[PDB]
Amino acid sequence: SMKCKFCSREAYIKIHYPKMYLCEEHFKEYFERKVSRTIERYKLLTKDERILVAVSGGKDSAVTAYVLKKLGYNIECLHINLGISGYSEKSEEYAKKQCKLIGAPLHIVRIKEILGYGIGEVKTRRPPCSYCGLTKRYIMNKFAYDNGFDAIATGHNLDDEASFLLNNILHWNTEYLAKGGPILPQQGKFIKKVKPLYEVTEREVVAYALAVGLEYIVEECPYAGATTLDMKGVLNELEEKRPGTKFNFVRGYLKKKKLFEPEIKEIKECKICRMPSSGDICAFCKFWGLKKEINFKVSSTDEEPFG
Ligand SMILES: [Zn+2]
Ligand SMILES: [Zn+2]
Repeated sequence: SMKCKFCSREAYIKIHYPKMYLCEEHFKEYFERKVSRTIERYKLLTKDERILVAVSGGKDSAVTAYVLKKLGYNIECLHINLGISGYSEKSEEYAKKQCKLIGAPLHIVRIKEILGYGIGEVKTRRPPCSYCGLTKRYIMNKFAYDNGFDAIATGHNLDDEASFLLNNILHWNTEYLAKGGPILPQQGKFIKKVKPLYEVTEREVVAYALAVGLEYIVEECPYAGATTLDMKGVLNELEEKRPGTKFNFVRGYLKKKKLFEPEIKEIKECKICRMPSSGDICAFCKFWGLKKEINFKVSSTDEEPFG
């Protein structure tokens, strides 16, 4: 109970699969090997690829960027500052401190600077979270496309997958349920999106961040009581009662995911930015009322202006 399975050092955490108590260093190894297997299993990345990590200042993206760097991947990071007064400044400061420790270049996009408004400052009854998700997802893909990155890696973990799944099944969001899993392959101007933490729990992510010295922000905004926090608690209660519930729900989902494909509405190029649009002008451009394209091509980072 008190000691590590592979050494005489004090146990740091208890790992359920396989059953084992691991010290700080054997946990780090376990974790990294788990991420490494997820990459190979779903053929997520190759070491020749230039990977962009979307870093929010939260633990999930911090850990994603940290483990990919440790594994030997070619990674660069992107932080999207949402311009939320009293939130966005510390979020950026957190993301900078993380990328300095990781030793990865950090690119910053300030929404307030390019668009004029922060998330929650736009005159709309539309909840800040919906248009924020739209904004982040667009900036991530366009920054990556504009700078010739081959793949985007996000920090979503098993708990995020299972919670997103439960919410969407409860609202029967079958379109969202067709576009799921650890990899959204590269299609047109959509850059390949990957989730290397897909098979690791939020608990394991928290323990990794603390053991390697990563400091992160819990809340990215003051606009997040949403369903996901309720779903995670639900799934945790079901997981402590029936161990293997979360894994099975996601494993089962990946096998049946096919059934939701006919629900997909059959994707042209935007007339403003030339990015994937369902209509004449894409949702991002239509929302922000843009008549001009945003060029995310960078010659260098702010912390390394001469490289
Ligand atoms: Zn040990
Ligand atoms: Zn557009």
